[PDB]
Amino acid sequence: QFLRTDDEVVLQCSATVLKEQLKLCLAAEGFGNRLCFLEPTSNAQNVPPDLAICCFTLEQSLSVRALQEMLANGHRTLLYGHAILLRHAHSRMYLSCLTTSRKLAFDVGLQEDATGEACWWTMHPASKQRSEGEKVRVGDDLILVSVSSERYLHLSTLQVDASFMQTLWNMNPICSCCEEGYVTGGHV
Amino acid sequence: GHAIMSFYAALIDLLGRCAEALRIRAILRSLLDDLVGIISLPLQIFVPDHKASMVLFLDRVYNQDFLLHVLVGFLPDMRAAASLTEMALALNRYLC
Amino acid sequence: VLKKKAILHQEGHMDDALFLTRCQQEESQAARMIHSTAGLYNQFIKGLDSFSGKPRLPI
Amino acid sequence: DDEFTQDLFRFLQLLCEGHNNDFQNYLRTQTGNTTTINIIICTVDYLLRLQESISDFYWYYSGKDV
Repeated sequence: QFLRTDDEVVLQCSATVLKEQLKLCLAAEGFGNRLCFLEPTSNAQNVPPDLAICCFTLEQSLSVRALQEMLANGHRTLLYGHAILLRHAHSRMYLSCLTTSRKLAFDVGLQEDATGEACWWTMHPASKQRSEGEKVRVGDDLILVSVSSERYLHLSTLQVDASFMQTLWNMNPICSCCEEGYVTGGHV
Repeated sequence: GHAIMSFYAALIDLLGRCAEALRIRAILRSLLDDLVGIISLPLQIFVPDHKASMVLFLDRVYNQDFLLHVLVGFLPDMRAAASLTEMALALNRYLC
Repeated sequence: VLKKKAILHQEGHMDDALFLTRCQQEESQAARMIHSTAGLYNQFIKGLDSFSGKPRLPI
Repeated sequence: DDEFTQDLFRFLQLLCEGHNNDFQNYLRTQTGNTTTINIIICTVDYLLRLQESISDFYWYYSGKDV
């Protein structure tokens, strides 16, 4: 049920492309292009997902002003309204709000360093039933806001970018704290 | 009519009055991104306020060669001769 | 606006849950009463229309 | 201005003092009413937002020492 620090997850999101329906996942390639690109996975039985780059690890999670101290300097469950440090499964660049554009709001992409605001992302649930400081749960919808640009992570129509507009983002688990030994899927 | 431009002026002025809080400056640089508004408002010589907002914004939110590029207050200096008038009042607003 | 329109669909995101709440006795009586009431007066009106153009009815 | 929250939860405590099981259970649901409302889950919600405020207020002083 509960998402945690070092719980690998993909950032999937809904998109009714072609008169519904195209579920699709955020997935920066890492080494070669810092910019993220959307990775549709609805096909399942058809074309297989490029899930290997889809993944992200939650290396840290903090209160929004808990953030605002270490920057001026335990697998804890994610709480709603905490800022969280996303991190790529492959290149292991942390995800961030890149200071670039493609036509106001910034492009999203990986960054080499955990440092510097943009890498952090506050979690704002869309549902009112959830509340700030509640434990985040599997497959729950939630907005992701950049701490730096103060822009929502967004499904621009299609490519991801930070934007003033919001978009829902499923935190679908890939894995939790898998036992030592014992093969799991997604391993090379 | 020009009141929409007075709204954009009021807006860029209100954002011209905003400067932890270092990031918000990036939030405002995100909207210089100005520059052309001072030139278009000088070419439209109404005038004093719209540009005054752009200039207050350019001062607060924002290198000497770039300052050389912003030369145009000479236009307003030509406007000073126009007193010999509503446009005269404008020049005053420019001296500030 | 506030018209969050509903339609049937194959999926549906998690906050879709609809916890139930009982109507008051008086109120549901009132409502069913609205059904009977509209359902009598409307046909009363349609019956009034029949002779409005025809010089020569639930009552 | 906390004095009112003081009066109010002193209120809700004083409703339950003397170990009144029937009234505590009444708070939990009040069965006779058309709308059940759980005062306890509300109160815990308040205690929750209140720690949240307390914790943030700690991060206001966590660096400041004095």
